[PDB]
Amino acid sequence: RWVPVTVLPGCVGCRTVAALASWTVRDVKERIFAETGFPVSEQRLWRGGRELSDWIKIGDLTCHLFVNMQ
Repeated sequence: RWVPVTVLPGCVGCRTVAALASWTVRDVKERIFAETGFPVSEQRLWRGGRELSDWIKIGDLTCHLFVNMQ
């Protein structure tokens, strides 16, 4: 059985947030903005090589969630 293993060379500036399943992607962005001052409008969340639309619920994605902000 296959298990894809992503190795992070260190994890500087990595941030972990406590989402509920009922949150959406836009919800995460808002949470990120509230904590870093990094504008929601400029955030692009990606998960395994695909960008995540604002309206996707987080619970629909799952279990530790990893999203890349590119």
